[PDB]
Amino acid sequence: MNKTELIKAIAQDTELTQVSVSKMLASFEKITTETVAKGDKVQLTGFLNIKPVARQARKGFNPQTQEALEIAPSVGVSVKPGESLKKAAEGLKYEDFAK
Amino acid sequence: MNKTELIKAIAQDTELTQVSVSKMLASFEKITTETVAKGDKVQLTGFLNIKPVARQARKGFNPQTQEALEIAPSVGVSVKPGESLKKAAEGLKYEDFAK
Repeated sequence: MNKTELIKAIAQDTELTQVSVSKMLASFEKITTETVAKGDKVQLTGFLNIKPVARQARKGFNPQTQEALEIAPSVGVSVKPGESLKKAAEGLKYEDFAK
Repeated sequence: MNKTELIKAIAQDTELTQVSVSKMLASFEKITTETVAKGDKVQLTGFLNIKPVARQARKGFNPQTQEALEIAPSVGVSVKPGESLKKAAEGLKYEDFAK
């Protein structure tokens, strides 16, 4: 789902075994966190075009998810991949997608 | 930009030198293709949550309406990263998003 997914996956080529792969996971935490915080705006080999946002300290969810929402340390990230990924989604889970 | 970004940046810890990362680039082509195509629905260790949006629509009625009719190889990958990436976006994009 997460560590199983890409520590296994990418170890197939790079990350060959436990030591290389384990670096990779702890190294993508470092790939972005530098970017998102200051350098957020990015494109990553047709795999990750990062474009995030805040919305400051409004703090006041609603009248339901008790005094909350995710608003005081920014808001989230909005990202677009494609090209490679794009051609992929074409034909394999897709006939359930247009009907 | 694409190659220079990943190869150097992520090589700092994992991807030691050209051999290591270089596998990781040609392999990220092989990381998604499987998923995006059929398994598109996915989360990437709190980095990349994939979810496709198929949209071409065109079977092939005849050389007339425009060879098409109904549903086709359709897609552009839509992705939302997670609280870890935007946890970093609580700093500097956090700020000037404001206006």
